Amino acid sequence: SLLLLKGEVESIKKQINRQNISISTLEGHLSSIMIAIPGLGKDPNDPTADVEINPDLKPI
Amino acid sequence: SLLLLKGEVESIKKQINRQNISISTLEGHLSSIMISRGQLLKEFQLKPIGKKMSSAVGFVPDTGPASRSVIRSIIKSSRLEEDRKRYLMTLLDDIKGANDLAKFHQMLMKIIMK
Amino acid sequence: SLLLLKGEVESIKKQINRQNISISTLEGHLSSIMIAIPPDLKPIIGRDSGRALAEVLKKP
Amino acid sequence: SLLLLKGEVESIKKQINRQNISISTLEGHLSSIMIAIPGLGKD
Amino acid sequence: NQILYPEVHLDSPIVTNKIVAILEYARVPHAYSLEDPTLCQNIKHRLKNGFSNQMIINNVEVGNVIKSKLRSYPAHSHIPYPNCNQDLFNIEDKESTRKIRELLKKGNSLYSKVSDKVFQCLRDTNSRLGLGSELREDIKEKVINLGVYMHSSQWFEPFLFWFTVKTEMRSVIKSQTHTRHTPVFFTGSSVELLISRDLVAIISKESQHVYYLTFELVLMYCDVIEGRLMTETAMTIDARYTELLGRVRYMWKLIDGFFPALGNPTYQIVAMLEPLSLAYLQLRDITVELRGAFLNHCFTEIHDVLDQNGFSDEGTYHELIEALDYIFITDDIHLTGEIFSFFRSFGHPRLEAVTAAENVRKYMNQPKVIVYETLMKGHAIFCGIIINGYRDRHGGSWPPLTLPLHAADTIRNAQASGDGLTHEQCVDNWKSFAGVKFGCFMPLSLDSDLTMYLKDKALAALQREWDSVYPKEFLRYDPPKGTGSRRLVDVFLNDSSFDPYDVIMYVVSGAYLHDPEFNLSYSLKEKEIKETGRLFAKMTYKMRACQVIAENLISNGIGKYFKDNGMAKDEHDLAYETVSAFITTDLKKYCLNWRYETISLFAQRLNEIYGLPSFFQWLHKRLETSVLYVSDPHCPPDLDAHIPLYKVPNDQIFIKYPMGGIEGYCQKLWTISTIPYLYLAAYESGVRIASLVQGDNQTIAVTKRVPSTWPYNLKKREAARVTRDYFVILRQRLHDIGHHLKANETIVSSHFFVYSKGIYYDGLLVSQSLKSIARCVFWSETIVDETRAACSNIATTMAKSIERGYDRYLAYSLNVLKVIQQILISLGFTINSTMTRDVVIPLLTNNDLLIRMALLPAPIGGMNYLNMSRLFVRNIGDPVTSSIADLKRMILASLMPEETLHQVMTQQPGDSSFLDWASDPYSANLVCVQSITRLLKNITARFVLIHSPNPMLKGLFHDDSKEEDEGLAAFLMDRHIIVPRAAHEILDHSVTGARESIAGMLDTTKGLIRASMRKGGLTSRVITRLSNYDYEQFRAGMVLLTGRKRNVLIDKESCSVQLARALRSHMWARLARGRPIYGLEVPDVLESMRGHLIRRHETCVICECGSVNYGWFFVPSGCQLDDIDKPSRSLRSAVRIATVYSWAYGDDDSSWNEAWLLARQRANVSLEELRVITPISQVKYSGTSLVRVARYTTISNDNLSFTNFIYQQGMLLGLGVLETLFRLEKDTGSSNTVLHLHVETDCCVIPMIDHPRIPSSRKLELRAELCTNPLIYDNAPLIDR
Ligand SMILES: Cn1nc(C(F)(F)F)cc1C(=O)Nc1ccc(S(=O)(=O)N2CCCC[C@H]2CCN2CCOCC2)cc1
Repeated sequence: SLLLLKGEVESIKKQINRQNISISTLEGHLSSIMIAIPGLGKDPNDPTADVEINPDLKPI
Repeated sequence: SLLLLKGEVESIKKQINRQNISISTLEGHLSSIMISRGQLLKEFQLKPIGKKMSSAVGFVPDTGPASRSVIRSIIKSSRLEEDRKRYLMTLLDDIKGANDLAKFHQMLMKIIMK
Repeated sequence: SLLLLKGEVESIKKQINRQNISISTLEGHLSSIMIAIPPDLKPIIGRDSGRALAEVLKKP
Repeated sequence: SLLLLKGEVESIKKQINRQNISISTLEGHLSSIMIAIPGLGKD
Repeated sequence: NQILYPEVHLDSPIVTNKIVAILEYARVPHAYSLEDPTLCQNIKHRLKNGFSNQMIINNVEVGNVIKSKLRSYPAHSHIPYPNCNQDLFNIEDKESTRKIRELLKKGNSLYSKVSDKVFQCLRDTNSRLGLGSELREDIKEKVINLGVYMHSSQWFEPFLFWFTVKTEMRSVIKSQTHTRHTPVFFTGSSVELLISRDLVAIISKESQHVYYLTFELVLMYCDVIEGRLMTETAMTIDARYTELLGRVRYMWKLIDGFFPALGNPTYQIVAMLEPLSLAYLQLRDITVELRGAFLNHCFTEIHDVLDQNGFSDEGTYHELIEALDYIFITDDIHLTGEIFSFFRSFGHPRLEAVTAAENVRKYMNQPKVIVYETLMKGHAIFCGIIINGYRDRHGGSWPPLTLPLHAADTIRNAQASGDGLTHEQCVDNWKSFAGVKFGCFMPLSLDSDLTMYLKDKALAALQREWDSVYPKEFLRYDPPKGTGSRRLVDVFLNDSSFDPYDVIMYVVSGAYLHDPEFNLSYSLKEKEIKETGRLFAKMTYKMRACQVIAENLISNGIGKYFKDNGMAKDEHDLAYETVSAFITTDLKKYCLNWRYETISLFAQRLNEIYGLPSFFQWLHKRLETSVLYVSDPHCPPDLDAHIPLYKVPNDQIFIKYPMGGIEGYCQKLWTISTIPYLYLAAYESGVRIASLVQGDNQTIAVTKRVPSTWPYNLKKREAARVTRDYFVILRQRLHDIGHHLKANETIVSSHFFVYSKGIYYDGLLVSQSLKSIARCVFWSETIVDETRAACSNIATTMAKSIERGYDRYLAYSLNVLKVIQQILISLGFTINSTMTRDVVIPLLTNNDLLIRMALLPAPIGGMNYLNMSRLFVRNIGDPVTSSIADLKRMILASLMPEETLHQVMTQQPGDSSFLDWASDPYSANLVCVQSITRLLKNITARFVLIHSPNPMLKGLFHDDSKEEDEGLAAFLMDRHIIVPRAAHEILDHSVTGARESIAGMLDTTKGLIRASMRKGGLTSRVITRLSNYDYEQFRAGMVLLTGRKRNVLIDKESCSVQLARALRSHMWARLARGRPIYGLEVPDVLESMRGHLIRRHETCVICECGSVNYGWFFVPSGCQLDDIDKPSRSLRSAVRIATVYSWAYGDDDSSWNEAWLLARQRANVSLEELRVITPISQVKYSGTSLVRVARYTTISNDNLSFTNFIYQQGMLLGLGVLETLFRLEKDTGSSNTVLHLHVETDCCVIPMIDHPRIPSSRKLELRAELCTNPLIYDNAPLIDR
């Protein structure tokens, strides 16, 4: 009877892997909303400036 | 075997604890950003097109002066015989009702198609 | 050694209980911002903090 | 004593399933959202 | 004054406030009423304090003269500008227009002396091509009596009146620039006229009506009446437009009858002329449910315009509808688009700034609601297009991007396996694109190009001196002085330290949001029919530079991915078949509907691709914190003191806090953002979409697959049904992002759409043939009145009229008549003070000299810029050979004497160097045949580009550049065999050609010429040379047509090619010194070809004579013509220099040494790499009227003995012959037609030299060092082949 718990523990792991993808979906929605609308960052530095910078620019 | 099961449960507890920090960070962001039939939009919807109203998708005779002029232009620009066109203009002068104008428009379309 | 897991499972239960409070707060915020559409019940948000909501919504 | 712990583990499985549904309905309200734009800039 | 002249044509808007300001400083009563009374209040406040200057004086005296004349007429009333058009479109006075009447009577006499010989020349040309029995009887009487038909029009006397008034006003302005005497009224039989520098007063003696006009109104009236005269003459004389004439004249009455009563709203009805015609075209649709879709909206708009103006009767509306039904209903498809030519025939409305300010303010201050899912689906399709483009140009590999954790398995496996994405996969998995982040894979190459800055655009003033544009006379206070510069190139070329990356860091660093001197202003457009008026914007230097840099970065990069799925031209010409319908709409107010939230995600993706932080969000963030205003000199703000822009009200001319876009300025970004929503509506409707933008119109082609066994009407109705379903889905999706598609304005059709060359109607072209005829106007838009440029403009407009379906012979006759009249106006009716009697009196007394100057072709020293071979084909090869052939055709038909041919061959040679020969290889070294404006622009542009301290022009321009160009030209051309064309190509692809291209893209206009004249860039010798250039070229023509030298070797009935060789040898004898000239001469098209029309049992006479070299054309019987059927640039330049040098001057080790030395200045390559990389040694009839026959004909060339130029121009001439044969026929009737076009080139042969290994006599100096500037030099060219 105690060896039957291994199927239940693996079923917990599938629920957690379903959970964090749904949280990652909520992260994708909150990232898209907060950057397309100005002023919602509450000063983390500007998210539109979160690009990488090497287009052969380097003036500074 | 049960000791091997214990280590997997320990790995679940770390992953659950990592998720609750992640939800707490999104709880801080979503509370500041976002803030129940309280209010309504004051006609910011697009007006849906009906079968009665004319649009780019098709011409339906309605209302007053413009529709009669458009129907008469359809009679003038058609390839029908001139006596038949004059008789249709006489019937159009006879027709007064809006549903009668729609029926005349459908009948005129059937004549032009054939 | 197998009976030492009693405090570990109870430690998991406090984490899910902490998660359930954070979900209930998130459900409280999204239920507050819903408006009716002339009963679709869709949420609406603004630029600074609901600045266009005085201009767009009907005066009650 | 180990059989008593199996009832608590199944209580965890039901509790995770309840949080996954409430997260799923949280995503549904957030995905159907609308943006209101003001007429004028403030300054 | 000096070299500069007052403008000839209208190029500015019409403002009410200018007229009001002139009449208030003149103290004359008037009937104008302003919507904003601020200007009159400012005038009254200035006059109360006793303010005066030199401009207020000399209008007080003019007003006193007007009042003293108006004492004589007691019952006088002033008529405003829109109400007087019917009075001023029909105005005549015999005594005021005596001189121009005598000049045009003399021109009629000169044309009547040679009209019959012109007809005989055209008749012989027609009879040579095989149409000797197809010439109509009316053509002879219309060619001979052309001037009688021109003088019989109703617009002739108004044309004389307005030409006289315009010429005297330009003379007064040119004289007063030098400076005086008081103006005096001149009394005629019907009118009394005063002409001043700024005001023209006309008093009608009978009606006692008084008209006050400015200079711009006189220019507009002259342009309108001259255009009406030309197009009425063209419609009266050509038979094809005769019934069209019977409609257009009626329109010219009807709208004029609306002008005394309606006034300025009448132009709104004129603004309905472009919709209504298309609406009447929609009455010929095969889908009978779509017949009155647009006509209902047009009639509702016309009823609303009549209702708001107080003319609300049923009878007036009904009579207007009957009149429009008479004007627009016709049976010919090809004449439906001719009303398009008559849009500008009624003038232009008067404008105010406050109305356009309200029109902008209504749309730029509107709240919107946007749903999130539609925006995210469009973003997903946008990302899918970028991914598919990068896979297409990098061999199926995905761009560098990181998908989020919540991405679907399909997108993850597509990234892992390098597989593409369809639109369905992007729409169904849009949440997988929510948190993506691109990498940097697009370079920023801004040092390689200079073309973006040298385009001339005006700059706004600084913010702190924003009142500097308004004069002191119209303000209640004293405005601050303006210290900023006014032009883009003036700031750019004087910039001692310029770096494009610093211009990028102006936005990236965020200093653009906080700089104090940023400003933006609006200005009214010049010539439009919209009563409110349209605006164009000007801003300061740095933000404009950032805007052009951003547009070029979008253009050269990501925009090429989106150009592939769409089509730039002609919609790619639109079992199962594909059936399509079309949706056309206008995009006038779509820029005002754009917001930050809609464009933000696309701008973030472009920021991640281009690696620029917060770059593409610049427009909305700058405009939401800045105050806009409309700037006109006569429309002042209602301010009693100077205040900054953040304190003005949100009223009058100001727009305080806009949220929206400017017209232009983000055009490619908005297009690339637009296409995903079209694809989303396509996926939701299940159709295929092609898109095309043209002018202000958007055209969407909806395509569906259909069974091929179905009848045509069922296929077309199914296409219309899925098209209207797509329209409903697209309207809902565009309202989801807030753009208001406006179904009332949109045309949905199954046959036609509007593009650049006309209207496409199911494979047919409906063109505006009479639009270019209205531009056949005396003089051209040049700073100096030049006769040769005017004659070239006349020839160009007549040729463009021929390409759209007008008759060739009548256009040639109109060209001859207009050249004769232009020469007589240039000699006798001009403001040029350099016209002395020594050339005026010998030309005006000698009639035959003027006729021979008008008929002689321009490549051989005459004034006729229209060749006869140009009447049939676009491309004539050798202008000299064609001119000699044309002259021999004139001698054969007794139009010109034989001795003139001798006078061509014994002509005095000009003085030009090897560089001038290499720049113009087909020139015959004539005397004073250049243009004043082109030479002045070249000298001014060269002076400024030498004296520019800009670091990008580091070493291209220097004082010894011209000596280097002359040395290179003498190295290329001074050989034992002279090849001008190869030297032209090598000089064009070299550093000299790059310098000439850079000087050519710099448009100086009038302002840079005035700046260089004040700074001393132009010396006095150049000014005195170019001020007398027209006089000297008239003297050169007079000397050419007088000299008595004759040679017995010259003879008619000889080859035109050999005569061209003799002329080129004689006129270039100083530089050539008897050495041969090779590669310039080709056979003439009309000389070498003879045509014949053959039935079934008829035999060809030319084939019986023994000629077997011909092309064969076939036209079947019973076809309805009207009805529907059923590396770097510098590396490429270096390779071009190497291959032209090796092909022309031989292939040897010394030849490749010289080729490598020439090509090393463009790219850093070795001799071996250059030797490896260089190579070693269905006619296009669309877009013209030629299509109308060419869809049925069949062309075979089996009997053509194969030289290539003859092979294409023969097929083009055959299509022209078949077009001319079936011009006035609805149907090819009952018999097949065979056209034989025989080529006779037993003459016209040249001794071929092939590659005779031509060596170099001179020494190649090159330069002491190579210019390593990235504009012209490629340091790392790599290898591609
Ligand atoms: C969101 N959406 N949906 C649709 C559709 F209905 F088609 F589906 C269309 C759009 C949309 O906004 N289109 C759009 C795209 C671009 C521009 S534009 O303003 O830059 N440009 C084109 C139109 C006319 C003005 C012209 C400026 C040209 N200047 C500069 C060059 O010299 C001459 C003047 C305006 C509108």
